[PDB]
Amino acid sequence: GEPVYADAVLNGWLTSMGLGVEYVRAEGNTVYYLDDEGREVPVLDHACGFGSLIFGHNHPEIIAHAKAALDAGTVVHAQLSRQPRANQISRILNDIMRRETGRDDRYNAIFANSGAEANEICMKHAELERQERITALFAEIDAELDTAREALTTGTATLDTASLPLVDVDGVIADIHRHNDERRAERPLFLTLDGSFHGKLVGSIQLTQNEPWRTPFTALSSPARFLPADEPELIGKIVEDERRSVLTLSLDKDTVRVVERDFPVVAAIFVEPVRGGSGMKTVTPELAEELHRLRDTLGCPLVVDEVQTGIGRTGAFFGSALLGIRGDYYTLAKAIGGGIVKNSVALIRQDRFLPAMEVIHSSTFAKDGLSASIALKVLEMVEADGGRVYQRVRERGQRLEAMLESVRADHSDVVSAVWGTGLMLALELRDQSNATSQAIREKAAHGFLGYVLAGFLLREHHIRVLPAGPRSGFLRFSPSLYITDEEIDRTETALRSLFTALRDQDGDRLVL
Amino acid sequence: GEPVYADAVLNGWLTSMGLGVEYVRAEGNTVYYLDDEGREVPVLDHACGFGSLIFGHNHPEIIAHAKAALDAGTVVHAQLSRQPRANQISRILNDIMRRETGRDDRYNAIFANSGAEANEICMKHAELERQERITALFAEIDAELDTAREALTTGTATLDTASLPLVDVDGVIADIHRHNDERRAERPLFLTLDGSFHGKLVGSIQLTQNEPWRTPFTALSSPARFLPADEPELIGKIVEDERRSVLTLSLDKDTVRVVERDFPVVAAIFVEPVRGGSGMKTVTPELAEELHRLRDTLGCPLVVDEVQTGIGRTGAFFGSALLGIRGDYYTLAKAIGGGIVKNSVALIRQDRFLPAMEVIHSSTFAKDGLSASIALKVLEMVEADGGRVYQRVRERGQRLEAMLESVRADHSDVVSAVWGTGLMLALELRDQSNATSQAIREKAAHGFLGYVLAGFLLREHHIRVLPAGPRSGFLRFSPSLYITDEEIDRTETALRSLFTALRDQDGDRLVL
Ligand SMILES: Cc1ncc(COP(=O)(O)O)c(/C=N/[C@@H](CCC(=O)O)C(=O)O)c1O
Ligand SMILES: Cc1ncc(COP(=O)(O)O)c(/C=N/[C@@H](CCC(=O)O)C(=O)O)c1O
Repeated sequence: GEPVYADAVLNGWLTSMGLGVEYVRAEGNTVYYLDDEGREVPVLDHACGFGSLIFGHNHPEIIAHAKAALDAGTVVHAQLSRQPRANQISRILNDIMRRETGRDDRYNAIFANSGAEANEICMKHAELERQERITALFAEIDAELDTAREALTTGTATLDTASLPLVDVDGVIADIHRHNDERRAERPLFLTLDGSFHGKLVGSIQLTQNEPWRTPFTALSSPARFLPADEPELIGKIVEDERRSVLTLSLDKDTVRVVERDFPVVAAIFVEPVRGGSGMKTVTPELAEELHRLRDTLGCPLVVDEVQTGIGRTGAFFGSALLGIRGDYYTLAKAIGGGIVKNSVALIRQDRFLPAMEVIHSSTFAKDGLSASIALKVLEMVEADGGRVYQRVRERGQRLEAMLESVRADHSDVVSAVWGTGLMLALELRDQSNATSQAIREKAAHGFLGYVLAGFLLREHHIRVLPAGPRSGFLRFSPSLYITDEEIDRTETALRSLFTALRDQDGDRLVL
Repeated sequence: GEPVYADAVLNGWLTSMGLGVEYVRAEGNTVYYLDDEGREVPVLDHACGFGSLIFGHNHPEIIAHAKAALDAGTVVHAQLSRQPRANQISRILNDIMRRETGRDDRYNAIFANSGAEANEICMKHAELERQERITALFAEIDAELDTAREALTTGTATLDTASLPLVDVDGVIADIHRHNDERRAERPLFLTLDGSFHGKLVGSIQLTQNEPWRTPFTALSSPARFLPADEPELIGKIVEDERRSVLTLSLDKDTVRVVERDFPVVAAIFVEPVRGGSGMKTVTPELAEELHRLRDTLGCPLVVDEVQTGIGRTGAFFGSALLGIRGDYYTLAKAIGGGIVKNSVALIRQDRFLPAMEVIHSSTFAKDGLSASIALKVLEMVEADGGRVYQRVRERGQRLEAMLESVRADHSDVVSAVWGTGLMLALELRDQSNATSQAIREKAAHGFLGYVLAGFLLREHHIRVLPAGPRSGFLRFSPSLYITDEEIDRTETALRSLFTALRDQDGDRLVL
């Protein structure tokens, strides 16, 4: 019971899962902890900052560049001055997007400090677009009301009273204006997929499915409707239920009617090309086409969240390009910081970009000179040698996926599936809530199975894995492109060992 | 008409203000741009990352520490593992808070990536506290309804029908549950001061007064009520109008009555000890005591935003400690990154801290090992030599404030006031909307006066100043504690020159 100032509950919980270790040094695909006698134990890292480390921990080329930037007296804090590196970074991302999609679309860049901040720039810009559509619609309704009033107060037309259930000339117009103003102040909706993960700030948390992470915060901010990814059939009806109307007066020269017209409620659709919070499921072509339909139908942007799938993880720079997802806005973060600094970017198609956003949105630390320099280095590295790095991710991914499939095939009793693409892979664990072993069953029931299995992998095979998915029902594999054949073989051995113990329901070996 | 990929509108606007320059290098209180012939021109920086650079640009001690951390193979990405530096940082902040306030309160630390993200951790934890208060209140109401039902369906008591205007035993209870459920799902309120700046993300932007930055985003997220700082008289009534009731049945053995009870609407009160968005006005004792009364009365936390006032800027570590503001939660960011990295912290009093927050809140980049190491270095630097660094800030502050007051006294026709404390100072500019010069008048009317005057100071005196406040009506002075007497004299000369031109209404010299 000594004084503790952070992390007591987090550390207590990690210790009971068998993950209570302090990593003291890291290089490439290895993190080191200290044993009882103070010796470094190498651990293979398959978590890698939840896919931040495409080039591994502390890549010598990123470390050298960071030290050169610091020694050159880089201007980190140059707010409200010319920072051409921001334009230079956006130009490269623009060229890469054009090459990978064959589309000649141009994107404005706004920078931020995290994946959530980049997603929230997109939520804000989407709401600027919706307020533009609202202004246009309300201006038209004013004109339609003036024309209907001209016709009713001067002979021409008679107000049909069959339509009054939707609400005397002047009083009907007051009732319409009251109805419309209420509608206009209502919060918008966001559309996301089931299992969506888009961050955990006040805005972004509402876009994140995981119920214990989100539901306490429901009242703070605009909600999302979580569309069922597996059944595109059902999305149509869910979105149709969210339809809302404003009222106007329609003149048919003879008769004036109160009529409903459509109100823009949906600010944006968000999609991850490979769904982190769903256990690394790739968006199917059928779901891609439903998101395209929704975007074309509602006139709101489709925001492609590549915070995790970007910077080569899937075997292309953009996962969306690989899977044929045609977004209006794109977000990047994780790997762009080179595994050492914090940086993110929102790319917004220039034909939709509202110039006000460049001067009403800002952040102290955004576009800092240090992370700008490191971004340019990361982009040079991932693009080097005519795109060989993408090729390496693809062949390392194939080797790791083949190993995971080979393991699943011999352990189908405890492993249901392999998901993901390139170096963003996961094993789906079969439910263990009815497990013979009480200790395993108890942990599975509390949603901790993945964490317990991760602990086994650490203490018995010196491999760092973290679970994914809503009840730690998936094991994530997202190492660097430098993962060796030998490290893949040691992972295979570790998994056969883990899944043999799980088949045998050896609770004393698995749960501490 | 060439392709541009970032910052076209930002750069166009900075050029027209006379602030179109690229800083290529920075050291201490100097940023350098390149002249036509490629020579470095020294500019004195009074903006310093909006008060991020208490130790100046690229302090050798922070640069050396950052390079040592990178060369040691510091684990930047160690998510869901033991990271003791987080507890070590919180321990130091805890010890400093105790020393400066004489209170023996303990604080839990949650880390993030920006000042806004730290403020949003506080908004989220404040909403967890409100959901706890709501659960308790609704549990009591259930018990009160059961006891009232027992008494009405068995002789004891008669339902008084004088109270029914607030809504048959079973039907009155259904109407109460419907009323209460509607109330429970309503968005909360935040309380802030007029001129408040708390960040610009989906949640935090609602807490920021500046109307063009906020009003486009009104529909997204819980609003703030902006309390008038200068007239505490009026705060009582504004908060009293926001009172909301839930219903219950109160048994007085004899009679059962429908009665209103208080519902917790206000999630949190936010305050800056020195109000950045108000032109650096310090919170008065009278306003401090009104915020204390509101906090004690509503039972919500008082969140002290020290993103700008913290890490020694005001002549103490905590500005709140200096001005007697007794917060429940505190936020820090800017200077804690050493002017090179991105880091922030929310300190939440342990007697209020809800353990769920440690495991339902997270961020990829939060608590990274590199910014953790740099935080410890910054804390060691600001605390060194038994607090002499705070003494230095106070005597540099006095010297700079005295100079600004000396300038005001001879230029009261264009300068209305000096605001702030320690090294967080501003000049208030008198309104120039009636200026003789058309060019000046036009710029003042558009809210750009401060920016224009900043441009004069850059091109004619090689001094970087940025405006503050809602219509660039204040000039910010927030240099490093290394600001020399000579740099203060050059600033005095530059300001006499600027304010002499403004008195003379020399529009051709001031506006390009
Ligand atoms: C697809 C996607 N979108 C947004 C985010 C939020 O990025 P951050 O705010 O930098 O953590 C992320 C971060 N993802 C990690 C974050 C885990 C955590 O919150 O610590 C994960 O899924 O495990 C993301 O993956
Ligand atoms: C008192 C206070 N609270 C929160 C913030 C937001 O922190 P960040 O998200 O890191 O920009 C800040 C940032 N302040 C600067 C930054 C301006 C900007 O670039 O957005 C200012 O007042 O001008 C702050 O001062």
